[PDB]
Parts: sequence; C-alpha cells; structure tokens
Amino acid sequence: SDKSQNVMRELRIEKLVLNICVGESGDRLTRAAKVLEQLSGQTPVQSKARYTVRTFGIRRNEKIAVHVTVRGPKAEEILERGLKVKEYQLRSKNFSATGNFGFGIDEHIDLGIKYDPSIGIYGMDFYVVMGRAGARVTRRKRARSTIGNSHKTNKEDTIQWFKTRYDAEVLD
Amino acid sequence: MQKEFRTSAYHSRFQTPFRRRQEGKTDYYQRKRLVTQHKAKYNSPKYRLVVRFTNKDIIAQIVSAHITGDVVFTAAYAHELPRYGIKYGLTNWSAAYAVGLLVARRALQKLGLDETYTGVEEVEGEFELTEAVEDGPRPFKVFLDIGLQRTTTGARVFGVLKGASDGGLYVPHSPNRFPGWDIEAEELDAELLRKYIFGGHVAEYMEELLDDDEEKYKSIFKNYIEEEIESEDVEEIYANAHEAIRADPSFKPTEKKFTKEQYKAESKKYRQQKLTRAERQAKVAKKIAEFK
Amino acid sequence: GKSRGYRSGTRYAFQRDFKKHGAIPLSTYLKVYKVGDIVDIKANGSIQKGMPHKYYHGKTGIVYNVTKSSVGVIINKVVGNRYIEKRVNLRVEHVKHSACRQEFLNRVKSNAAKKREAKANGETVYLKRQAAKPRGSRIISTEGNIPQTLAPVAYETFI
Amino acid sequence: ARRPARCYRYCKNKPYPKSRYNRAVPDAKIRIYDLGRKKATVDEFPLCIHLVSNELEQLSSEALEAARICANKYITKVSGRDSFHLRVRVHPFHVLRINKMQGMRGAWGKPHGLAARVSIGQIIMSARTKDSNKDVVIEGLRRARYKFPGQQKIIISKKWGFTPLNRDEYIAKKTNGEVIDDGAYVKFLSRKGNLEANLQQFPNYQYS
Amino acid sequence: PSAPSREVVKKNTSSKKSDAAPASADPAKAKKK
RNA sequence: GGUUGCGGCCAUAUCUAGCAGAAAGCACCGUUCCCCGUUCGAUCAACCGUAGUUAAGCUGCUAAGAGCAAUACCGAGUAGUGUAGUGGGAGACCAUACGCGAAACUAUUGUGCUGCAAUCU
RNA sequence: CCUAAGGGGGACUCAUGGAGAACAGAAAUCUCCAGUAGAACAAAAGGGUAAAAGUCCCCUUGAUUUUGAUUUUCAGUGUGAA
RNA sequence: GAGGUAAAGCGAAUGAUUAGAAGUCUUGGGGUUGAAAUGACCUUAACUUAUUCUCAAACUUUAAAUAUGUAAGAAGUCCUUG
Repeated sequence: SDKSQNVMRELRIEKLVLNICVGESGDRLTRAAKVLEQLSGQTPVQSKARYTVRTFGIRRNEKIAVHVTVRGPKAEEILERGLKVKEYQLRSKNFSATGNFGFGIDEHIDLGIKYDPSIGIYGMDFYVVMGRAGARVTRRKRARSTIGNSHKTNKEDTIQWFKTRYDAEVLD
Repeated sequence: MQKEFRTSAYHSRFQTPFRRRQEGKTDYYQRKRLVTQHKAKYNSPKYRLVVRFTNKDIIAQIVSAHITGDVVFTAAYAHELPRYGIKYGLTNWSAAYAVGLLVARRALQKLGLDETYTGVEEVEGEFELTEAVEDGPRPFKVFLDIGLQRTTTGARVFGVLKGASDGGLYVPHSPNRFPGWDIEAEELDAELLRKYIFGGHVAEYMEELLDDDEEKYKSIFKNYIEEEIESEDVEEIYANAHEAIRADPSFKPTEKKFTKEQYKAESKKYRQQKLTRAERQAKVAKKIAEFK
Repeated sequence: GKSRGYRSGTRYAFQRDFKKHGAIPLSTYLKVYKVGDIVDIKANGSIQKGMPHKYYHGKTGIVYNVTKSSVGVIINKVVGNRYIEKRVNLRVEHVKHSACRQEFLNRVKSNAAKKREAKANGETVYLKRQAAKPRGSRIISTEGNIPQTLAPVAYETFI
Repeated sequence: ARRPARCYRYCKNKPYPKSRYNRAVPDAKIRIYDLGRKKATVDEFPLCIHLVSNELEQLSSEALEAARICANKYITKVSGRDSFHLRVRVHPFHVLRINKMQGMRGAWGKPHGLAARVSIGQIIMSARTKDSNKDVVIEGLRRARYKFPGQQKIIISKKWGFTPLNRDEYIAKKTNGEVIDDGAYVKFLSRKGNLEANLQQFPNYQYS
Repeated sequence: PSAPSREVVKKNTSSKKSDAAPASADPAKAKKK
C-alpha cells in the first residue's frame, strides 16, 4: 500500500493566526484589538513583552501585541480576503521548511472593512499553519506521538497546493 | 553553521523514560499515589477502579497491584452491554453508568456480598455512598483510577463512578463532578443527573433534532430508526438493562470461533522474521561486490 | 571555618545513579516489611523526607517499627569503646530487604530436607559447611597436549 | 624573579591547574608546539624520533620553550626548515606557587609559573622526518636534552611518522587502500557503520 | 469586551536582555550604499 | 501468534532513514442539542459508530546504521594496590617476594522479555 | 527573605537553535520543527526535580492544638535543626 | 550490601587545550570584478563536519587494592489453631 494519493493525506488549513504587534500599550493596542475582533469576530488576546528593550521602547510584561487564531471556513475566508490585497502573488521565500506560509498586509482597510478616523489604520500579519489529517496525534494528551515523515508537510507540497487551490503565483 | 544536535554523545547519555511513560499511557505520579498501601496493612491490597474510554469501548476493571504486575479482580466492558439490552451508544454517559453498575454487581457476586450491599435499587440521582451494615462485613472498597483523562464536571468516567457506587461498591467520591452540579449554588440537581443516567440527554437530542434537521437525524440516529426506537422508549432500554444487569451480572465469555492454536497459526503467517546473521552477512558481501 | 552540617560530604553518596534519575519504580512501594526483617539502608537523593543520616548509608539493620510510609531500623554504632543501639526512622524508598536472609533461609530448608531423608534411609548426612580443601591427586594426559616450552622474551621498545 | 628550577623539580603537590578557583595565573612561556613542516603529509616523513622521559618530574614552561627553540634552530640550520615536523608532546598545565613574592602565617602562595608533570616513559618531543635525516634530528634532540632536568632518552620509533601503526602495518594498510590523507594526518578504514559511506570514502579498498 | 492575555510559558525570571542579541552580528542593511 | 486495558523490570525497549501490515483491536475520522473548557469544539467536554481511511499513530522487518546490552587465550595479569627486607639508587624513583587486581582498547554476539484480564481469520 | 517564595489540586514545558510572517532590523510579537534539561527552583555551594519540585491558574492557612519517641553535633548533656 | 580514593577517560558530559584538512558564510572583513546588479572570485578570520597533541583537589561514563555494614539458627525451622 502506502499510497500518496490517499484521502487522508489531503492538505488543508489547520489555523490562521492574525498578529498586530503595536509597539505600545493603551489606546492604540485597544483599538488594534478592536480591529482584530472586527475582522475575526472573536475576542483577541494581548501578548506581553518577554523582556525590556530601550531601543524598541518596550518593557517586560508590558502588553505589546494582540493576536487571534481562526480555524475552519472563517480562516479560509479571511485568508482569501488577505490574498486579494496581495493580488494572489506570494514569494518562494514565504513558505517555511515545515510547510507553513504567511504574508503581511500594510493597511487593514484594504481587506474590506469600514474605516474610522478614531481607530486609524493598523497593519496586520497573516500566518497559515498547514496540516493533513491526524495531527491530533501530536496534540492529544494520551499516547501523544510524532507524525511520520511521508505525512509531514513541507515547503514544496504547500507551494504546489497553494498554486492549485488559489490559481496564484509563488515568485521564485 | 549550527552544531548538529543528535550526536552519539547525545544518545549515549540519554535516559529513556519508563516504557509505559514513553508510550504516554501511565501517569506514574498518580499511579504511585493510588497504588502505595499503608505499610502496617502489610499484604492487604488497594483495589483500583480502572476506567478507560476508547473510541468504541468502555473498559472498567477492578485491579490490585503486585510486583510481577497488576492483577485483575473482575472486568466489565461496554461491548458486553448488548447482552443486557443496550446495543447502541456503547459510549454514552449512560453506557458508562451501565458498565459501572455491571462491574460493581459482578465484583460483589465474586466476593459474595450480593444480598448485603445491594446498592441504590431505585436510581433517583441523589448523591450517596455505600454505608456499611452494622455487625457485618464492610463494603468492598474501590478507588477510581481515571488515568490521564481530565477531571471535568460531566465527564463520562464519573458515570462509571456513579454506576459502581449505586451497584454496591464503596467508592469514595464527591458529587461536584457529576452532570447537574451547580458550582455557584453548591448543590447537585439530582433531576438532571437522573436524566443523564437513563439517556435523557440523548433522547432530548433525538427529539430536538427530529423536528429541526431531519436529514442529520437520519444519519446520526440511524440504528434507532431501523430499530424503531423513539425518544420516549429510550429510557426503558437503560431502565430494563439495570434490572437485567442486576439479575445476572456473571461474566459470559464470547464463544470463540477458533481455538488459541488456530489463531496463533493464522497470525504467524503475516509476521516477518528476522534475518539470520549469515543472511545479512551475505547481503553485505553482495552489496560490496556490486560496488566493485 | 569548619562546616559540619547534616549532609556535609554527601556529594556523591546521595547522587542518583547515572541514567537512573527521576521517578522511583513502584516495586519499592510494593515491598512488605515486617518487624524482624533485615534491611539495607541506601539513601535515595530524590526523596528528602525520611532520609537517613550519612552514617547509616550503607548499613544493615533490623526492622523494629512499621508506620504508614516508613520503617524503624535498629543499628549498632561504635561510640568509643562500646556499641550504642540507634533507632532510625526511614521511608521505604531508602530501604531494601537484605539478600543475606534469603540465602541462609534456604540453607535452613535444605538442611531440614536432607536430614529427614537420611532418617528415612536410616543413614547419616553432614550439614556443616566446609571451607575449600586442597585438591586431590590427578593424572594429566598429554595426547594432543605435549608441553610447550616458554622462555622470557628479550627487551624491546614499542614506541 | 625566577627561583632556580630545583625548587620546583618534583611532583610534590596535587595538580593545580587554572580554574574558577585560581584565576590570576600567568601564561606559559611555550605557545607553539608544532614546528617545521607541520603541513607535510604522512607519507613524506616516515621516520619518528622521540625524546622520552626517564623521570617522574616537573618541567617548567621555560625549559620546554628553551628546548623547543634549541632543537628547531639546530635542525633548520643543518637540514632546512621543511625537512622535519617537530611536536612538543607535554603542555604545562600545573601552576607553581611562590610565597615570599608574617613568616609562615598565611603562607599560601601566589601563582608563579607553569610546569608539565611528566612520568617515566612519557614522550616529551616527537620529530617526524625522512630516514636520511636521522642523524640530524637525533642531534637536534640531543641538544634539547641539555635544557631539561633529569634523564631523557632519544628513542627511534618503530612506527610510521606520528601514526599508531608500525612501519610495516602502515604499508600493508596503504597498499590495501585502507588509509586516506587528512592533511598532516590520515584516516583509516572502518569495518563498522554505513557500508556505502565507507566504500565511497575509501574507493581503493580491496575487500577480502 | 473581554481581555484575555497570553500566558507565560518561559522560566526566565530575570528582567534583562535576552540571549543572542549582539551588535555587529547583523549584515549591512545599507550595503547597496 | 496479533490486539487492547492495567502493569513489572526500565533503551537488548531509545534514535535516524526506509518498507510491509490479513482478522480484530487501537487509531485517525464525523457532529455541536446537552454537561463542560477555550482567542480558537485545535486541546479538553459531550454526541453518533453513523459518512470515510490504513495516510499517520501503533506493530513488525530492513541498515558492514548511531546508541545501548552481554561476552572474552582482547588489552592485561598491564595500570593501581595490601604486606616485606640493614633491597637498588645522591635523589627522583625502581626492582624483587607473598597476595588482590582495573579502565580504556580490540573482537564477537544480540536489539525487549514478561504478569493478569479481555478479545481475534 | 517569603501570606506566598507555605499547603493541596489542575493544566503546561524549560534554555537554546533552525525555518518562516507589514513596519520589524542582531534584540519587540506571531507560527512550526528540533530541543535529557544545555532552564528555573529567594539568597553560598553541592545534591534533587520534566504529564515536576520548574511556569501559569483555582482553593486555602497544617506556618494550627496536646504532649511523648527518634537522628545529627553528643558527655549519647543542653541549644539549634530535622 | 555500601563507597567514588588509586588507576583510567577526554574521536564520553563540564572545564582547559595543540595542529592541520574538507565544507558554509546566506548572518566578517580586505582586494579584484561591475558605467550600477550583493549576485561570483583571491585572501585571512569565523563557524560546521570528521580527525589530531595534551590535562583536572574543588571534572567524569567506568572503577580497584586496603579498610567497612550485616548473616552463618534452639530466642531456629515447620504443622495445627488461640
């Protein structure tokens, strides 16, 4: 057996993670969280700085960034909405060796939401985690194990799947 | 640019965990706390209620630990339930209750504590512990071992807990993990627990789904449809089974279509065998020669 | 300044064995100790409760008390010109049955079995152990084994 | 500054190296341990000559430096700088202490110098060269012996260069394709591990 | 709106600069000059 | 003999790269009314066993595999050491006598065994 | 020095490296992979610890009461500590 | 039973340490390419890989000799049952 054309080897999105690393805390971070909750429909979570850097103007445990994880159809919809801004053209140096890819928009109004002067514009970070069926093996509590080499997601498979499913171009 | 990590020194100094910890199956912290017995109760064993859930089965075993390995006292599986009248949903919360009741009754039959320590014969969902009878042997004490499975209020392991407790076993527990426990108002709503014991949640899903999404109802509750089992007669399936479980809790092994020797002979055909030293030496010599 | 704390000088004695750190295998907790048992004492560094003092590490004694998680062991320690009876409370992680009991208890059974059979056969058997005696006479055959003559070898340097 | 070497000749103390416990230690006088044509291949210099210790003793880093310089100077003067590869085989890792630089109160000394602790039969200096250059290299070591205290022997090695093989086993392993160059040293064939990698690394391996 | 926060997984209790953040380890961002 | 649940010893069981896996089991797998937990039904909870798959997990086999384990006309009775002499030597140290006796190295072999219960082409 | 940095329970895995993501760069945040501990555990050093003893969360006061036995230092006295 | 000293080890962890060789610089400079492309080349220095010389009272997988704990019965063993 060991057929590469097996039903359970199908690539599909595991999760899409939206990151806005506003360098400060307060009103700007709160409005970035509002933007993320608007786009995803889910309450985002705020990340604290791991340590203090004077150059970046951050200190340890200061709430810096906000991010949210979306899975399922909503992740697909947000991903294609963001690929529209990228006009469906990623680079070969956007796909990791583990088969994940990401891009970054620069203005969040290009996605297609209403603009408010009070909110302003925030850039946004898109990352897609790819994976086949059976990843629960690496995430379950009991009998947790690792995924076999053939079942792993890599750069070439993800690039080809992205080109096929979106008719987009990966600029090598 | 970076150092290769998996060196021979990395493997030489690696201390592999316990075999059953590397399999991710035994929590040895919890196992030590469960198994270890008071040293002044010298050879008296502690009895564990091992409750494990697979994708298709509920396994309930009464176990005592020894140096050569654990020893099963009795065991009740969920696939025994069709004998008692429960054929579908062999992993319900109610199937968990039935398996717990079955293992409790079977253990008490093995010990001889049947007429004494009958249990809760009229299941109303009230929290209760098996109290000892004065001037008589104490109830069989058993401790729940849920393994790696998380403790949540409403989990199915505590269904086996409640069934075994109602079956006459003394199993120490609290009612704050049962379905129907109000955490804000720290009392148990026994009505909802009784609902869960007799498949009430499943019956309500059948009734609620049938009038809203009939197509999904046809796929999810197929077996009930071809069995002509509606919601209103779901409860009796459990209610009778309990009675049946109490009528004859003895273990009847499945009659085996083949003998042990036939099974072994059949299985041995599909088992690759290790190459002899000479075989792999010849392979190495051939690979050397074909390298010229 | 001298330091004479409780665990001074136990850097290597109380260390775990190489590639043997971590959880205790549970046969340690399944063993049964009765009053009168002979037990070896070996401190386990990973359990700090009920730990013996470094003097008792490597000593063997008699169980006199059995508690929930511990045994009391009697040790005789030299203090000057006599022995003093010491009573040490040890958790069972630092305790192991002495293997000298199981060998002697088997010789008792074997002596009893040999004695009863000799009475059945109406003969005698000697049960006292004997030290190794000088070997008897013997004849060495040289068929295929004619003596080979050796000589001391000359001096050489091998570097 | 320096006491006479007789004050530190014998291994009376335990080894006292640089560590997190003594930190203000000076540097050894010897810094170079390989001289001559140290990049020569194994086949170029078959003859090995050792200066061997007949003493359980301490040699200062100053003596190591002086003997190294003496041997190097003589051999390069007589036969050329590229006719040999000289290697000093002892590194001074033991710290000597000096007290004066009251009385016996608080007499723990300060680091004063470095010495190598050598045993009987321990090789001090090794010189790989050609056979025709024997008498020169020997005379290079015989002079260096004057810079050392105690007794040293000049021993002509049975082995090929700095290899652990005799001059006959090396030739056998060489004509059998079991030896490859590694710069100044060689790698030997192994009958363990990946067969394909072993065969690739030693193409001329006449397997038996 | 709710405000959950990302939890701490690391053990570095010290409030200092992190490992491998040295100057001159970076390339020339203005190499095109 | 396979498989599961619970284990004992805790790598001969681990690691890397390949290949195969009948039956059952296990597994991935499907869904969100209900108990429950999340930024996210991903993990955790519950429901169905129904729609699918051996792709992965798991199991076994392969490799002059890494590691590990064991053995030894391997090294070596070497290194070290208890005891002895009005032994040698200026000394450093060394030899001898009666005893004990390594580690590395080298070579070869192996690569989980097993207890209770249940189950299976 | 510490009302937790004591006690119980639960969940998680650390240092670091690699490959990726707007501003963002050697260092901000996000993701995956590797990761026997190369981290952390108040404070010296040593030992100990990985579904924890580490990190985070929930509940708490056993850091309570009574008076004996024992270990260390030891005279087998006291004190401290256990 | 216990031990971690002698010895041994360092192509075993930690720490110290000599020399080349082969690779990568894409996250080092100098020079030489370019009318500019960071996209090559010569070089040294970095790392990486397999090697190489030498070490440790406060290093260590291993590990003696001597010394050291216990046992070798009648207060024991077995059988039955208070």
